[PDB]
Amino acid sequence: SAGGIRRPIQIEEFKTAISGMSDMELAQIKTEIENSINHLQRSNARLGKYIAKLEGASGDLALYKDSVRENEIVLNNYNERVDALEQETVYRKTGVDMDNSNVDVVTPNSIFI
Amino acid sequence: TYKKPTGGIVTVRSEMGEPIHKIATRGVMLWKEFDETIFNLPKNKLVPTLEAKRDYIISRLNADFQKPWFATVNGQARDLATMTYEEVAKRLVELMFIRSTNSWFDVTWRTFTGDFLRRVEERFTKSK
Amino acid sequence: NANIFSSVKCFGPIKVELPTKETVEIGIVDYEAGASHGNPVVDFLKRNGSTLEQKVNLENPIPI
Amino acid sequence: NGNSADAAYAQVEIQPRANIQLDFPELKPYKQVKQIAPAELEGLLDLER
Amino acid sequence: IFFKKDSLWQSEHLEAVVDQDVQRTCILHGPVAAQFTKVIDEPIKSIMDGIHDGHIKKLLHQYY
Repeated sequence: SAGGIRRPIQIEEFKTAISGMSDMELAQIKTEIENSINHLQRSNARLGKYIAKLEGASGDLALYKDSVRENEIVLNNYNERVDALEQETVYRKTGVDMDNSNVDVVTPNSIFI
Repeated sequence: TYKKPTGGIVTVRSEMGEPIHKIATRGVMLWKEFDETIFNLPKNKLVPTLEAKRDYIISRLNADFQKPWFATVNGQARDLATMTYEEVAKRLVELMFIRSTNSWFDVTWRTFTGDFLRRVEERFTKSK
Repeated sequence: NANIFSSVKCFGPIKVELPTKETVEIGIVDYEAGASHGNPVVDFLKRNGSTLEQKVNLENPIPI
Repeated sequence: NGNSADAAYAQVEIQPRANIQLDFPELKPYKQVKQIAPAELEGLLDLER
Repeated sequence: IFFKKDSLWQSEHLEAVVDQDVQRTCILHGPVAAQFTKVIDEPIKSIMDGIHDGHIKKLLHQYY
């Protein structure tokens, strides 16, 4: 699918495209993005080790730092795209009177005549 | 081009962080300054930084950037909350309606200003 | 257009059933319009009148 | 006329919404204050009292 | 989002820019290609042919 393609996509164009799809297509995209999220989080775990190893000891440290900084920008797009999946999902679970006040029967005419 | 003007062309980061090769215009030179100062910041540091450099940013948008600050009447910096319904409607026509071609640039912008005038009627009328 | 008629013209005689079994024509339909959408005269006769012959469905269709 | 001279005959009606006012006192122009108070009162009172 | 959204069209429609100022606008251009962008309002025939005719010119010389 064109949604969740391992690179960051603009949200407003996703927020429209998500509307005109089938429910099984949304579940396929939702599965695809979560796999993309686990791919970056296991990537950031590996980048986290090479930070903590060299932080224990400044060339080839800033290049690790903007690599994990860049992954947070792409990951910020993923959970924003997952947030649009949640909002599209929740839109599809909505779609005696003795006073002569009423009838003035003191008068001969009021009865029915 | 990743650092400074090279032949009057720089690189510039998109909404998605894709590099774009733009001509380093005064707007683009302002764009690049915001990429290095504001947009690179994490989510918790974003809002306080805007409230500190408030008057700076607005001044630069009205002078340099192709999308100016909305809440400016007669070249005085205001906020949307500190405008009149009148001043907004005047400002809307000033940017969305073209004096040279005597037409709304896009029909959607007419609709937008139209709905806002309806909203004004809706707010102020007493009876139906 | 594909929807809007340029000229609607509807005419024909108006006969009344006499007691003597044969009809006589003593009435003319004379409708003539410009840019219209539908035939007013016919839709009037559908609802208010009836055809000569009325189709009547069976309760259950029969495979012959 | 189809739905072209019986659906384009309908106008657009506007529903009112709540403009709650603070009911600050209406301040008249100066000449519409001087008629009310006698003229001798000008600079007579201590406004700190 | 507000700052970056829909930032391309202004280059071709200066009449909608604040005071018709190019210097406000995002105009996208390659750094290397810019050293050959000199001639304003050159017909697309004369540009593209001049490169194609240039190819033939040299290809004839070297091999034919």
